[PDB]
Amino acid sequence: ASIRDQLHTIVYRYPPTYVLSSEEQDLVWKFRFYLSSHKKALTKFLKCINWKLEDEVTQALWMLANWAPMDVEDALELLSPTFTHPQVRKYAVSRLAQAPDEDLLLYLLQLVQALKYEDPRHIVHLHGCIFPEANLCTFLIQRACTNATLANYFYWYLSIEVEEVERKQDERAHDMYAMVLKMFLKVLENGNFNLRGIFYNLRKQRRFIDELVKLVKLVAKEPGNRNKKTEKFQKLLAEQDMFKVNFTNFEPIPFPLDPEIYITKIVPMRTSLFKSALMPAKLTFVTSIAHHEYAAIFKHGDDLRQDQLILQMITLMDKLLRRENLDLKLTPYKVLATSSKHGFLQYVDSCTVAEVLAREGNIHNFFRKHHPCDNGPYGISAEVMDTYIKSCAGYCVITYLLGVGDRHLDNLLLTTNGKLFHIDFGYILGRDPKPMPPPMKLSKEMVEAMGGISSEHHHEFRKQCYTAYLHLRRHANVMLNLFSLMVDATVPDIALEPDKAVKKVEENLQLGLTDEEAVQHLQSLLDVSITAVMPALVEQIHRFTQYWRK
Amino acid sequence: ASIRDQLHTIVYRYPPTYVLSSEEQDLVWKFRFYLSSHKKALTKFLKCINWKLEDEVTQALWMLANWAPMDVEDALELLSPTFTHPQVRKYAVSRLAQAPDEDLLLYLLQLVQALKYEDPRHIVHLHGCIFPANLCTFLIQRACTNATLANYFYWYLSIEVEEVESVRKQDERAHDMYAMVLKMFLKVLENGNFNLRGIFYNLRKQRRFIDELVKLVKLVAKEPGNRNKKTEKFQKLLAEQDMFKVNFTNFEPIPFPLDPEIYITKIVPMRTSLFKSALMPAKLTFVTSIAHHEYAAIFKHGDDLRQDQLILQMITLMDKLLRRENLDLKLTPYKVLATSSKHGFLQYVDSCTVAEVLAREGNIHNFFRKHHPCDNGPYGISAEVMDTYIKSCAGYCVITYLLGVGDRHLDNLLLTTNGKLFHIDFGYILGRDPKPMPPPMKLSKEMVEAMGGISSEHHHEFRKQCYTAYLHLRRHANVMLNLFSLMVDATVPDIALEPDKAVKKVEENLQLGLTDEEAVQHLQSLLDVSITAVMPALVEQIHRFTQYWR
Ligand SMILES: Oc1cccc(-c2nc(N3CCOCC3)c3oc4ncccc4c3n2)c1
Ligand SMILES: Oc1cccc(-c2nc(N3CCOCC3)c3oc4ncccc4c3n2)c1
Repeated sequence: ASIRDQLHTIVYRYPPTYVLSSEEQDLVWKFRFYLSSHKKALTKFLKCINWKLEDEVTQALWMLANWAPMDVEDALELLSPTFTHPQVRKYAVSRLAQAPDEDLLLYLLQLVQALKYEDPRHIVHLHGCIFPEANLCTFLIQRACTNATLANYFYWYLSIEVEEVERKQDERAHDMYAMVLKMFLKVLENGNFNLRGIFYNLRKQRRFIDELVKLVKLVAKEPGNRNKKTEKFQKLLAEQDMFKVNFTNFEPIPFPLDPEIYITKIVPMRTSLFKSALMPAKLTFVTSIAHHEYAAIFKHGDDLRQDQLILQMITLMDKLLRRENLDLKLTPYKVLATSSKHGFLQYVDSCTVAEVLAREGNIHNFFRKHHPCDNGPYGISAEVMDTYIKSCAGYCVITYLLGVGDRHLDNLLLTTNGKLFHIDFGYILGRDPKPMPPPMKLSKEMVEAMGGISSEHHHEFRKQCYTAYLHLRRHANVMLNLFSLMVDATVPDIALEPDKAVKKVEENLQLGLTDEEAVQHLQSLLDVSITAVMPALVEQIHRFTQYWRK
Repeated sequence: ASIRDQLHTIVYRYPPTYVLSSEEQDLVWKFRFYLSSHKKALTKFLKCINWKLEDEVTQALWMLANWAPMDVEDALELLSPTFTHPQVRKYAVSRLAQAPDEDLLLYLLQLVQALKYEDPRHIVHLHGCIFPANLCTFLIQRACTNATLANYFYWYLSIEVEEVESVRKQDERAHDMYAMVLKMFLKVLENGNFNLRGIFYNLRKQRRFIDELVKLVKLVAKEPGNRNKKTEKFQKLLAEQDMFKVNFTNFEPIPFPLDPEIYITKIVPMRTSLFKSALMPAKLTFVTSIAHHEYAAIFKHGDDLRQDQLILQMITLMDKLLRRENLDLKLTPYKVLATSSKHGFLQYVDSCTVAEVLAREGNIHNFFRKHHPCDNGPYGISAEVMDTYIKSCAGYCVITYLLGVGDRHLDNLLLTTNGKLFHIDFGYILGRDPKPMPPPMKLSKEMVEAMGGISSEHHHEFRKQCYTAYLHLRRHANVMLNLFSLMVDATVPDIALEPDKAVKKVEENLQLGLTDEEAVQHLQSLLDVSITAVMPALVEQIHRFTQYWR
């Protein structure tokens, strides 16, 4: 009662999923009802009661109903499969309903998956309701209709989900999605003006995509030099009237990738093509207002669902940091897959580090080209350097938590500002083609760019990682919930060892460690990675190795 | 404000010897007058005042007398030469007098050192008193009070009094002073009463015995052969009665110089071995006065152990602090004394040197296993032994590290059957090394393997232990620093090269600046490079990491 209070608070604050204390769940039970007061306790409380099969349920329902209001994130656990019960899911949905729309968007990528979880009966009921002779799905529709950008992402997520059938229960989940998608569209058609308007916009978007897909297929079909493929791409765009849509100009359409931006046309002349063998295209665009141009990318080869989830994760983590009042200048570009084997990727001006290095031997020469200050730490303006150290820190930390693999100098990008970002996300959760990842992913060039291990800045960088680590850990709970829901995603790296995937993210979190311990541990990974990269730190270890041999 | 004290709590509690305090002196001044919070505060207050005014001294003196009484260790700082004042030295001695003999003997090696610093006019005056200030009178008086103290005091003086006759400048001047002190002490004992005369007779015997022992060692070295033939000769000489002014096979009992508490009779000639080391020390057994419990010691003819005794004093003290703390690592801090230089004894703790252990069983585990086997125990080894070894290991790297002992190799570490490990033979201190190199931390692959590789409850446990050990020693810094200050003119070789740097060097290794969290991080880092360079697998892992990037 007196000191055990503290053991409760540590249990409520700390774990996202627990084996422990099933007898102590009964102990939570004893002090539960009285210490109903605070929300996170509620979710843990809901966990134990259900375990005892029958009368517990009725007693817990009242308990829940009276309980201090469950936070939005805790709700993400309830849509998840682990809780089956029908009423609790309703309450979890009530909780989402309380959340504003932006939160809804990120969560939404997860909630679409989250549909896979019951009840099938609900969907069939609604289907029969649209034509004759959970609460959640209906909720998603209603709110999906309420906001147009929201409607767009919803739609696209559904179309990818339905697209193909191939191992056994994937077919049944698919069948469920198709009906939900069809309902959604039918409600738009039955709709008051704004819905009808959003719908026509979706058909507009649909049409546009397929006509561009046909164009791309035609560009791929011709054998080619790299250059002739870009030229053919360019001429094809300019040939208005050999496609149902004419690409040099058409009706203002809201961009699928970024719905709040309308586009009229592409500019053929400006379109350039990317070096990677599966060849991504950059198209310049024209927008409804002040003829602003949008640059985006269209990739025809493979599945962006992975790339996009990882960006959702980054986007989320940046938002959390800034909410913790930390901004490391991460660049989380939007990514959408239209369908498997094609999507758009927001383009942000960048030079691939390898290209920076090819173009200029040193990274600093590069920055000094764009921003010079005479007293500035190195030829550069102080702010550019500072922002570069910051970007690195966030990115190593996230890469670490995400076990992003395959990183190399073509993968890291640099801007004139100094933000550093990562580009390609084929390898996730420790997957790597190479045999042994470094724990942390660092380039000799990047480290020399911080002024080396023996540098003032380099220290600031290290400092930043640690703190980023500590903060990200605090909001462990959201990320884990999202990943729990992303088990059946169809991201390849999740698909190989799905059950295990979430544990892998949590292992990077080292949530078991107290904070001093965590920092030390991360200190370790930096040390090894950095010694590995540096030519002199290795030479030194060698001389130390020598020592004992005589 | 209220913070005034907070800036002050940091000044009184944190630095052991500061150049730093400059302006601070005046603010301390304003506040000391109403409150003398602590014993520790007095050392701090004292630093600023004495030279500057003849009058200042009078105001400070009344402050000091009514001031809360200083802790003994802090007094050592006072005797250190910097404070010139006749009145403060008297104060320091008054504090020492209150301190119990055992603490007093521990420190004494330094006090013998302190004499040079205390003003000579006082010593000549005391001399005048006998044949035809306070500290010297105090050492002689207390020395007479306790026999062991007398014995240690005598030996320390003899070594310093015994001349090189290759004296330059003030060393020429100091010898006469030490010689005078010894002469005075010897005259007080002869003159003194029943008990003092008793001490004098015992010392006469100790002196007579050594010279006779030494004649024998010189005869043995002169004789030609490999180690075994020389040992055979040594054995014969002991047993030859009355070839010497003493009969080694039996004698009148003499208080052992290494432990005054136990007399010996006879050596046992056959029970004597010789060591692998360069100027092979004998071991002897002895008999002793009771139930013939043997004792053994070493006797080393080759070099001056003044330095070895200082290092062991350090370890003896540190162990004491930790046991005080209730952190007990199974440290072995064997008694050395020097004799008058180029002889000494060392207490013998029965141990096998690691190199020996590696040759006799394949590796350390095999060896503990042979002496202490428990099927269920960690490595089939009784739990206790592993634990004593983890701890012995931690205690030693940390202590070795603070003291910058160098030139460690397999001949240099040893084990016990209980598990403990220790070091030995420290010719190199404060980072003198024959090799151009660190490791910053001295570990052997063999020992890491002994802990069952990098991940083990045990290795991790070893690491855990080092940090706790590091923090406690950090806490008790002042005492160590004060003893080194007193050893500036020590005539210990490692100290000599730059006498001033020596105090700075331990202070620096000590790492006092950093917050504990940073101190632990700092220590963790050193262990990590030391361990990677010592494990072959770790180096391969780093190569894989360097190659990731190419
Ligand atoms: O195959 C893929 C999958 C995912 C991303 C890309 C991609 N994105 C890029 N972005 C450019 C800068 O703005 C943000 C996005 C990108 O820039 C490049 N520059 C050179 C080579 C390849 C790429 C490249 N590949 C390529
Ligand atoms: O040059 C020095 C200085 C100080 C100590 C030694 C030394 N001590 C030793 N002790 C034996 C075990 O109990 C503790 C004492 C010692 O044992 C050895 N066994 C083999 C070679 C050298 C030594 C060796 N050297 C050698």
